Amino acid sequence: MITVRKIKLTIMGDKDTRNSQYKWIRDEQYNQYRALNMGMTYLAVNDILYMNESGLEIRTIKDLKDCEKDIDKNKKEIELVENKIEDYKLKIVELNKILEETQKERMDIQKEFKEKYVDDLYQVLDKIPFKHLDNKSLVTQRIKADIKSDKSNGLLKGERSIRNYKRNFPLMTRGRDLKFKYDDIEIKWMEGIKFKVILGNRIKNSLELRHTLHKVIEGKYKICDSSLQFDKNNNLILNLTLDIP
Amino acid sequence: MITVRKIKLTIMGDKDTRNSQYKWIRDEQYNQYRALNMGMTYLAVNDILYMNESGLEIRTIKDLKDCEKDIDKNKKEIEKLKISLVENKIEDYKLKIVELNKILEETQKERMDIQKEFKEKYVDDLYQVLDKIPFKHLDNKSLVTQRIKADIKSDKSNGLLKGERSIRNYKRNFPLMTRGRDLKFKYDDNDDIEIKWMEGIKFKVILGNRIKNSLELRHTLHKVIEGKYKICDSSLQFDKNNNLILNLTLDIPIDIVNKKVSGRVVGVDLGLKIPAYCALNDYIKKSIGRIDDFLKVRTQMQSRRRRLQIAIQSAKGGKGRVNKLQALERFAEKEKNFAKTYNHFLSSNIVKFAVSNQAEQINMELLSLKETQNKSILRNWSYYQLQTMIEYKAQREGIKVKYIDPYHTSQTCSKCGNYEEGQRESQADFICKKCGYKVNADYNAARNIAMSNKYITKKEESKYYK
RNA sequence: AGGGCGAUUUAACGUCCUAAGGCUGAGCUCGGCAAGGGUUAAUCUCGAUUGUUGUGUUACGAUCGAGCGUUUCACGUGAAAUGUAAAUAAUAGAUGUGAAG
DNA sequence: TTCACATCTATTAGGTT
DNA sequence: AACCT
Repeated sequence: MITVRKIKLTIMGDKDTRNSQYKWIRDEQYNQYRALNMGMTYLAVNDILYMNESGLEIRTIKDLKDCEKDIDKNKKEIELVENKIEDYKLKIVELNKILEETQKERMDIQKEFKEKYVDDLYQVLDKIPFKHLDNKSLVTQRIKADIKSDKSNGLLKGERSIRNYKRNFPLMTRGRDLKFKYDDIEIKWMEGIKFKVILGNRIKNSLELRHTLHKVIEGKYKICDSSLQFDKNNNLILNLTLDIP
Repeated sequence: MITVRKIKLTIMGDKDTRNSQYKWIRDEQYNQYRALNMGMTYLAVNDILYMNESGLEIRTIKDLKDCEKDIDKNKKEIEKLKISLVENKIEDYKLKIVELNKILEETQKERMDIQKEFKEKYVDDLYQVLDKIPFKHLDNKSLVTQRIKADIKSDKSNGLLKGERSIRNYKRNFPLMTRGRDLKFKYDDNDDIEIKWMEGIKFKVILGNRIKNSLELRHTLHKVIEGKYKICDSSLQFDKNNNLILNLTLDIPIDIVNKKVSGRVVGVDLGLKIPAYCALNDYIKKSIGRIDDFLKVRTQMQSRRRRLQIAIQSAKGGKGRVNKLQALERFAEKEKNFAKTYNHFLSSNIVKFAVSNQAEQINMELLSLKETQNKSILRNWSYYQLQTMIEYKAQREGIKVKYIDPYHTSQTCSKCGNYEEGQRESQADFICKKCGYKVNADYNAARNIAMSNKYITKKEESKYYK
């Protein structure tokens, strides 16, 4: 079973280098937040436009049902007369044209869905000023998996609203992006960044942390996708997720 | 102004007529449950799309204009003329416009007019779109759409877009809603109170069996019948015991006049022997609480709560959902209502004391601090509830509420004002080291709080703060 | 010992039902089964004048008396109201912390 | 994974066929 | 009792 281990990290270098690294990380997390919002909104529009109804189609189907019930009750009550005959002829031709309008509007909705699907939803080439390339790949995998579960929990029928995404969301990182080794233990990462684990003693914890890091540096266990985030105190918490098969 | 009165109700008809009306009520709650969520989804998607669509392009235009002005001003500074910082800002603004130009190119592709198609097809006709769920009474759409339209605007004003807070996720417990002029009160032959409610069966008001002890409800219902007390939008909700309760909401016009002495104020404190003692400012006092009731009922309440906690944790699952949910809901309601009742008791006594001797203003020790929660009997209490009720009943009678800092309140004389350590040498009495003043500790604290005039509003604006 | 039930919320009193701090159903999954009594009352003793439903049903009280215990005011005494006591703004979400597999 | 409490916002429809 | 706003 997969598990999560919470670690506190620090980065070394010149003070200006530290400022640049932290500004870069903050801006990248801001970009990831924006990307999640974009993707979720577009895919939600995609799923609304196809399965659910539309505005005027209901406004017309209600009139169709009204005319159908009117004709039914008139037929029931009927069993001088030319007025009623002309009345239900008018009603039946109105029903025919109403059916035509409903069919054409449904065709409009369906063709709009077909046209939008590949033009603006097959892959989102809409650009957020990402400072890395792979972060788009992680974003799409995260939205697509979320809506599948959320919709199956009743999001389509109206039992739960769409999942908003907040700033405090951790900065997603690929498993291969970060590498760790001892020189204390340093966290080699992309963009030429080598974090350093505090490993310092703590009253509640940070004693088994040494044991688990020594276990994982041995190569016994593989690293899965992890997350990186700030805290109420700036500490660059690494929400490392270690998985055991 | 507005106020709410709770009433229990019953249906008129045979044994089987109750089943139909109960099913009607349950289904009309379920439909509203679905409609609120759908409306929230649609409006959230629309308003995200607006800023995520062309609004991005106009934002980029504004950004580019401001940046070009910035480098233009930077160029002007360079001319006037250090030069190093100038070139630095230049390269910065350069890369800025660069990426910005990529953004502008990607936002000008014009592949679809998504905003307009969505705005016309769904959001401008959300009323009719909601009809996909079979509202048995079709007029409730207006209530749902009004509530949703107001709620999204308020939530957006709170900071929804920036990513601070999530989207609302209404739960199945949401009560049914009724219109204002949809409830008509009319006397019955048996002198009951009958309410006519559309699409089904009317409602009788259970109003006691003996009229000795329920004269207050009768007066309010009468004032409603003659229309003195305007009726506003109400709600219907079932208790855990399937008793229909109608949150009758009244908009009472407040026009009573109570003359008040100019400048006379009161003060409150939370001692270890009085739950809330108080006094005046300008030989007047009124103890409110009693230890021998509060500390003896809450003790057994929490004790039996912990007993059932031990029982459920000891049992393998506690027989699961049935017993778990029963115990959880029972204790939750019991403790929350007990706290609500006691907060009513304290606040009502305070305001009644204030109004009896024609007070004009109220001061009391600021709540919610790290202090004033300790050194008090109400060690774990819903302080915000009392905070709300005191302002409510004060404004209902034209009284203002202000808060003051709690520093040096326990160990400062209220006659001379000297500050020394140990001046409260006796727990049950106070003796001044300078003027020889002999008054009780609670009265000295109340006088101290009444005298003070250093009103504070936020936690950070305190003499001591961490 | 817990819970209904006494116009709603608390605590005590009054009366009923239980291991519903259970059992039984259908296709790993989802549901059903409890509660004043009967004309002297369902929350002080008794007195007078009065009723209402008609029977084990959605259709048991009013008014004067006393005694009995409460609260408040002046100098333990006297006055008022009380009828178990104290209350009667209530929903909905968001954000923050705890407990239990 | 799934339940509780404390602080803090805004609300409670009108007119017309 | 519904629609529109």
